[PDB]
This record gives sequence, structure tokens and C-alpha cells, in this order.
Amino acid sequence: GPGSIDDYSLVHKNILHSEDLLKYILETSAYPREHEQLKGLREVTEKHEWSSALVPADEGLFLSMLLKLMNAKRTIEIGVYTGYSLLTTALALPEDGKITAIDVNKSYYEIGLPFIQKAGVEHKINFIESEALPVLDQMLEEMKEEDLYDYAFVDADKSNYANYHERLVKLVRIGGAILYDNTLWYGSVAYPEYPGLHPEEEVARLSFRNLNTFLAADPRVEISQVSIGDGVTICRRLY
Amino acid sequence: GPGMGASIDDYSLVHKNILHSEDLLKYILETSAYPREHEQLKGLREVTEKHEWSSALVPADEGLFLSMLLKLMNAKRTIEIGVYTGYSLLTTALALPEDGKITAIDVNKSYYEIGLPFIQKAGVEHKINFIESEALPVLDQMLEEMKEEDLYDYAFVDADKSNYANYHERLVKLVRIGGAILYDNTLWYGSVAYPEYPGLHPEEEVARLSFRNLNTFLAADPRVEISQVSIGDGVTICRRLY
Ligand SMILES: Nc1ncnc2c1ncn2[C@@H]1O[C@H](CSCC[C@H](N)C(=O)O)[C@@H](O)[C@H]1O
Ligand SMILES: Nc1ncnc2c1ncn2[C@@H]1O[C@H](CSCC[C@H](N)C(=O)O)[C@@H](O)[C@H]1O
Ligand SMILES: O=Cc1ccc(O)c(O)c1
Ligand SMILES: [Mg+2]
Ligand SMILES: [Mg+2]
Repeated sequence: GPGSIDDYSLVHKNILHSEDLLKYILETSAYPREHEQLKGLREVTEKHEWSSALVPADEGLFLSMLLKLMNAKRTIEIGVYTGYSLLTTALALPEDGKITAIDVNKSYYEIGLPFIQKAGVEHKINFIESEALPVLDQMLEEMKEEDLYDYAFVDADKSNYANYHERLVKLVRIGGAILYDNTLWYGSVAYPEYPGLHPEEEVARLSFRNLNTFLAADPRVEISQVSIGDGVTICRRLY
Repeated sequence: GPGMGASIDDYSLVHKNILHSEDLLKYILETSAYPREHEQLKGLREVTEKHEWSSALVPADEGLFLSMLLKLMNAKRTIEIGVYTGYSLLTTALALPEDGKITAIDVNKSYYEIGLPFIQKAGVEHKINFIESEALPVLDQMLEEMKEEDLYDYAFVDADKSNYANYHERLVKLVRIGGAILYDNTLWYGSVAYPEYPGLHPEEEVARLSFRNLNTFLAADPRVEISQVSIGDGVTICRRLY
């Protein structure tokens, strides 16, 4: 995966019933409200080999709306890539907000870093080039309740979401939000079997079918799976 | 529509969905919505599915989305415009704290009394002040009576589709700064995606033209930030800026 695209199958599949409907949403409601630096970051990223992993613009405004409605101040971003969702979070947070951004590939982050800097929000970002799980485990033993996160966006290795979940249910405050990206996996999760996939795509597809069942039965959180982008599952920590 | 006007016979969009397949929608509902649906919401939905205007019912996956927004923003005083049998109203009452208060407005209280037994069994009727009237006269009277200390945290708009713009001009002053106004059906079964659309009854066509104007207007409204979400039949969240 990101971190070749020639071998993947689902990258061009929609979950909406037509390209024209998605194009309407983006042109009517998303692009007119997209920050100029988000537009620049998106446009260079669409030329990249792994542009299919890019968080779409309509989902980005949805993430920003969640952040502002819940008055988020300290967040964690797992899976940065070129930094579209990271820049979305940094622009939504107040001037003194803080983000812990984790990704195994900092070179991806440096593609979007000039746009993050021009938006004047780089100071809010503490980027850590590493695999997410050791970072989350290190946090679990250093984290005190005063520094729990308000918000967590999970968008890294798809087969590792369940492992991320067991850490984040303790790293996010009570009432905070944990968001999992791609939980519908281009709609491929709607069937027990789905032919024609790359082996990595099938691993992710099975991982999401298991995760969606688990999150629906997890009493520690309340959930809401949203049919936006590639599917986003919002979980709110109950206790 | 359900409030007044044409029959359900003349509606042509009711069986469509904005997702690429009913199988994907069925998966979302069976995996993520129904296992989290309150027992009284399930009962309210099941009796509403047999009503003539079942197509106007807020789906279960969107219901949990509305409930999540209410809790993440810590809403306490909300206004519900367009009640029908009360699925979205019961979702709100269950999500709010026990001292939460809702102003619910609908032109037809008979619809509301269909779901009232489930609201009462849930034990949250004490949060609801139901007003049987057209929404706009109630909203206009509120603006003359509303203290700034009494501004609403959250508004759900789901009444006559052709009148959303008039509701908007009132609600941007009835909801607090940083509060949420939510407009339902802003995608109108995908029919808003084209300038012209064939074969719609006048009520459905006027609503389609109204949503196309509203979506363009809300995207240019400096009083709010917006987020159009492709859930249900499209929900546009607006957060008041000033
Ligand atoms: N084990 C791991 N730990 C941390 N990051 C990982 C990881 N495995 C993959 N990733 C990263 O997760 C990213 C997924 S693409 C994420 C897209 C991004 N959220 C956006 O807004 O567009 C890739 O950049 C990849 O480098
Ligand atoms: N002008 C008006 N003022 C107030 N309510 C109206 C109205 N015009 C129509 N309505 C009501 O708005 C409702 C739309 S159906 C709303 C569905 C409901 N929110 C749910 O959760 O399922 C109808 O019941 C109709 O009676
Ligand atoms: O009036 C018809 C209608 C159809 C679908 C809806 O979601 C709704 O609120 C109303
Ligand atoms: Mg993703
Ligand atoms: Mg509706």
C-alpha cells in the first residue's frame, strides 16, 4: 500500500450512485469552502502515484465541522500521507491547538508541508515519523488524564485498525471522538466474498468487515457509520 | 406531501437511494445501525414503515449520525422542525441530557401521536414541547421573544422542502453562535445533480429546484460554515459564525 497502485482494483469505485452526484457535491458544497492551501495540497497530491488514498474534499469539510462543533483543542492524526486531513484539522483548531501526527513516511508529509506552512498552522503539528502502534503504546504509559486527546483520525494501515482501537479508547478523553477512515472500503465490505481484489485489498476488506462488526458491539463507545467518502465510522468514548 | 398537498401516488423519487447499491445500504443498516438502535426507535420505525408516508422517515443510519452530533457538541436546547412520527425527535430526546429541552413543530400532530407511545415508553417525553402549527409563524414569534441566553444549540430542518430558505433566515438568528443547523434531504435522491430532471410531479420538482438554490446559497452564506454529508438523502450541517 501507500508508504504499488498498478496492482489495486477498487481505486476508481464510488459508493454514490453516479460520478455526476459526487461531482455535484464537490463543486457545489466542497470546493467553494476549501481553503486555498487545501486546494493546492489536493492538486499536487492528485498527481501522485497514491492519490487514491487521498481524503476527498467533501469528507474533509465534514471532519472540520466535527472538530469545530466539539471545540477540539488537542488531536492525534494517524496516517498523514501528504497531509490533507492533517491540514484540515490544523485549520479547524484554534491558534493554540496541538496535533500529534504519525506516519511511517515523512517524505509524503513533505509534499504537503509547503502548503501547511503557507496556511500558518505548521506550529500546531508535532510530526512523528514511525509506525503508529509503538508510538501509541509509548503514549499509554506516559499519558495522564490532563493530556487526553479530544479527537483521533485513524487512516493508516487498514489491517491494524483494531489494534489502534484498543489504544485510542484510552488515549482519547471521555466524550472524545475516534474516527476510522475507509470503513466501507469502496463498498466491497457489503458481501462475504468479493472477487477481483489485490491480496492487500482483500486483507483490508476482511479487516473492515471484522472491525465494523466489532465497533457495533463495543460497549466502550457509541458509534455512527457515515456513508461519506469511503465510509467514516465516528466513535465517542463513553467511559 | 405528508403535511399537505399531493398524494404519495404522484411521488416518483421515493424508491431511489444516493448510494450505489441497496446491498451497501442494507449492510450499513444491519451492521452499524440496527444493533445500535434504541428499542423504542425500532418500534417507532416499524409502525412508520407501514404508514402511507413511510418514504419521509429519517433512516436509522442517519439517526445515529444526528445523535452523535448532538452528543459531541453537548447540545441541551434544540428545535425540531418537521416531526412526522417522531423518529428524529425521539433520537434527539434520547441523546440529550435528562434536563435537555426540545421545541418540536409540525403541522400534523396526528403523525406525532403515532410515535408518542414509543417516546413515552422511552421516558423522554418530559423533554418535548410539541407545537402543532406551521413552522414559520412559530419561528417568527420566537425571534420576538428569544433572549440571547435562550438561543438554541441545534436545529433539525425536515419540514416542507420548498420552504427551507425561509426557515434558514430565521434559524441563523435562533441558534447560538457555534450552534448547528441541519437541513435534511439536500441531495433529493440525487435529482439535484442536474439542472433539468425528467418526469417529476410539481411538488417533487419544486423541492428539487428549491434544494439546488439552497445548496448554492448555503455555500455562499458567510454567516455559517457548511458541510454537505452524503448520508440518508443528504444532510447539510451549518455552524453559525456570527
Ligand atoms: N503502520 C503504520 N503506522 C503509521 N502510518 C502508516 C502505517 N502504515 C501505513 N501508514 C501510512 O498511512 C497513510 C495512509 S494514506 C492516509 C491519507 C491521509 N489521511 C489524507 O488525508 O489523505 C500512508 O501515508 C502510510 O504511509
Ligand atoms: N409548513 C410546515 N410547518 C411545520 N411542519 C410541516 C410543514 N410542512 C410539512 N410539515 C411536516 O413535516 C414533516 C416532514 S416528514 C419529517 C420526518 C421526520 N423528521 C422523521 O424523523 O422521520 C411532515 O410530518 C409534515 O407534516
Ligand atoms: O416529503 C417527502 C419526503 C421524502 C423524504 C424525506 O427524507 C423527507 O423528509 C420528506
Ligand atoms: Mg483513508
Ligand atoms: Mg427527511
